[PDB]
Amino acid sequence: SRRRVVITGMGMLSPLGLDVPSSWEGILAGRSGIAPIEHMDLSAYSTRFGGSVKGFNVEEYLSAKEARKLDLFIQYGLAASFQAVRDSGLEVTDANRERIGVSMGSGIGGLTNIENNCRSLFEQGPRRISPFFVPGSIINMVSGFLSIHLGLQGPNYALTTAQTTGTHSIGMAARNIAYGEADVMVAGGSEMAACGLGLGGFGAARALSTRNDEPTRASRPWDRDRDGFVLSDGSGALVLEELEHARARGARIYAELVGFGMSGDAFHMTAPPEDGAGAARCMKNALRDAGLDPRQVDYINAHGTSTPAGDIAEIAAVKSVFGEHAHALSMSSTKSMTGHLLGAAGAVEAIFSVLALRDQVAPPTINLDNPDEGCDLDLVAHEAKPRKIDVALSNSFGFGGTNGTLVFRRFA
Amino acid sequence: SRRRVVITGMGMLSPLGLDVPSSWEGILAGRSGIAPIEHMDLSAYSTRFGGSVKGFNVEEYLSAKEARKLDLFIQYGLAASFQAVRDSGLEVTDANRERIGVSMGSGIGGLTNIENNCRSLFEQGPRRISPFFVPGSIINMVSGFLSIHLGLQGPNYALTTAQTTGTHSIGMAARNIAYGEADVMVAGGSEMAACGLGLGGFGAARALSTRNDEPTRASRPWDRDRDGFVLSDGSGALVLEELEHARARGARIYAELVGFGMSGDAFHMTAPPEDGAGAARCMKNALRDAGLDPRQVDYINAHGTSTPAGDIAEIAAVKSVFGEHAHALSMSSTKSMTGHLLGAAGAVEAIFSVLALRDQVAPPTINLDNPDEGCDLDLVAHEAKPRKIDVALSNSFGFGGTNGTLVFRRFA
Ligand SMILES: CC(C)NC(=O)c1cc[nH]n1
Ligand SMILES: CC(C)NC(=O)c1cc[nH]n1
Repeated sequence: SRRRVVITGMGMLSPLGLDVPSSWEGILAGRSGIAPIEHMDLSAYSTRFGGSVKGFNVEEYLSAKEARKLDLFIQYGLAASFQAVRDSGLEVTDANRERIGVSMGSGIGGLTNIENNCRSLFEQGPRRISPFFVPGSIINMVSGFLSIHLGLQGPNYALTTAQTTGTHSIGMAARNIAYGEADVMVAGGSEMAACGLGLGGFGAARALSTRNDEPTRASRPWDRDRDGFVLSDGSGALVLEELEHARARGARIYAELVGFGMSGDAFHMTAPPEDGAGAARCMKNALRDAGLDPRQVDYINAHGTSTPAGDIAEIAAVKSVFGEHAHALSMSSTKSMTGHLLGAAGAVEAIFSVLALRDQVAPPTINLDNPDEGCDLDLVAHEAKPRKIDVALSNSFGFGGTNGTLVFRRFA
Repeated sequence: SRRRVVITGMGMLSPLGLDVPSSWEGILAGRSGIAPIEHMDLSAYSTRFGGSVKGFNVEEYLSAKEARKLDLFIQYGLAASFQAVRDSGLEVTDANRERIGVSMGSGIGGLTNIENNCRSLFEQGPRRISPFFVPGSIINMVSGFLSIHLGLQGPNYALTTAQTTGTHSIGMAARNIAYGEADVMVAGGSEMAACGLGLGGFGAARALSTRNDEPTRASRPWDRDRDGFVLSDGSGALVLEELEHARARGARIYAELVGFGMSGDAFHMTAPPEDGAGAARCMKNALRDAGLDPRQVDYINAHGTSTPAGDIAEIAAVKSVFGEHAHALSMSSTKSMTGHLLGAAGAVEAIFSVLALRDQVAPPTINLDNPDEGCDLDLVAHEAKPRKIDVALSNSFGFGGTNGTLVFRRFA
């Protein structure tokens, strides 16, 4: 019968920092992680900026020998997983290794590595493809490599649900524990899609902000002058743990994961319905799953991508789910500062949602200079807002019309 | 407690045929789907053959315009999904669409699309990349497009667990129904990695058979002369349905899904442990999940990839799990005929496992001319074997040491 699930460990790379604390200081201070991209020549691209992980040192985590075999998205996912597991204090043993699994996901996976090997194939021939091309590129190898390094023999898998990946990964890892398939899961996601194919592909769809002359002002969720999302890189990992297992070992508990919702829009490959009907169904699933009155919700970490259609669909969903209480809760998009980490978006934002509960503060939506038509909720414009937060909700929406909601609350 | 899950519809593209009954007919006749790959210059490649889908007409499923937007792996997934829903006779309504979801996965995803867009990018620059590049290439677009086409609003997600994807997708979909998160799921996997990157990538790891002179003899699981797996394309989809929901509408029930096991080897990125310790844990997990004794298992659809270490690990794992029953069960690799569909291997092999139950026949392991050291089990060499099958197992073991086992039982 269904067991309770708590957060005992968290880990992160983001455009704001190489761990959770540094990233969170940037969030509360309203700092942008967005800058012109330096790792490649983007002069032929319509977008030349994004949220890069600055100063990442893989040799804090892995031998340069192993690191060389792995796409940056895998390196990013391992760094976050390693932080989270260390932050948990949990020791892996023969007694518990079978009860500890991993679900670290990615939207796109090893596009950089696949691009570079594609260049080798075309310019030179097949004999120049890396022997590590497959194991070093495919999405399941964050889970695989983490399991190999730490000796985790529990459920081992990976989701790929586009910009929903991080939220789905965390939610389904909670269900693993809830239903007794595991007692501990490392769950979240990682993304590094800032290669020619990534920036070019989102560019070809005209989905990206082209504000190249003011990158820190580009991500402006619900602002009338928004012109698409800002592509960002990194990773979020959480240690999910059955409550009694956590209590037994005297774990520090950040918060409890009480609710998880999924829905499909069944609307469009890439566009949300204007009314946010699928997002509404998802949040209602998650709130019923948590046994909550919707009026208990204090803070929503929005998907808030800074696209015209996405941002307004989200307001519509929140107003429909929460009615008059829509005017009392605080909703913000930390994508205003981090940009959009795609498959890792739900993972870092799940961590921001927990830290909102720990510190009792709503992170700001920066750059919200002129809220758009109907964007008249508390969106925590410009500055972090100290306030009572017992229940925090984190929304993700993706291509395919795939929706995820996580519900966290304070644990005493 | 837990609801019961039955299979009411199945769909497939394989190297043996463009649907289930044509594929199954090839399986029971010991026909190979393996041949030199056409319309592709493989001169510089160490492997020149594989299992291609022959004569696929996407316009039986999609308009030419909608098909142009999607990678072959997505077209194949949609084909199997539409076949499976049609085969189930399910009628989607406003009263049930929120209870019907999709989990169709891929191991490798849109390599063919990535390859063709790399060609444009390198030669001409980013502005020649297709606008549909991203949504037409990401793994969750089979679930996405299927949900949009049929109006499915239930759980919408995609697994990517390398060669374990199909097994994990079906297993976790069965969980959704068992624990009341959905009443129906479409689950399975699709793959098309017979591009330069798939043949080249696997080729660079020397993981592939190079028997270019005799492509039909290349896949020879447990034969002393095997020299690696054969890369194959296609898809499997199953309609999973709660038992009472299936009985109420008078659905035709092929079989019951009674058990699902997961484990991680936590051993190596590409290599199984010699004793198959992880595959043994996963099979034990699956049997415990089913409430079944190892003695009650009659038929195993092996992973049986035709790799040196993989084949021998699976013999050890079966001997370990099944003790004095290990010789009484029949175990075959249908990969001897189909080759290895990677992420779709588990989907098509779940369907073959279900059909073994319907038809009371163990599919052959063809090319098993000289069993290797220790390969002394009933591996159904050369020809199909009619026999009593009440309980059938399907195993998948994948890169990162991720393992899946499905347990199916006759339903009467
Ligand atoms: C990512 C796209 C497909 N969807 C949204 O932005 C969205 C916002 C509210 N509901 N859905
Ligand atoms: C695909 C690799 C990682 N593993 C196997 O083939 C295998 C065989 C027995 N256990 N695992």
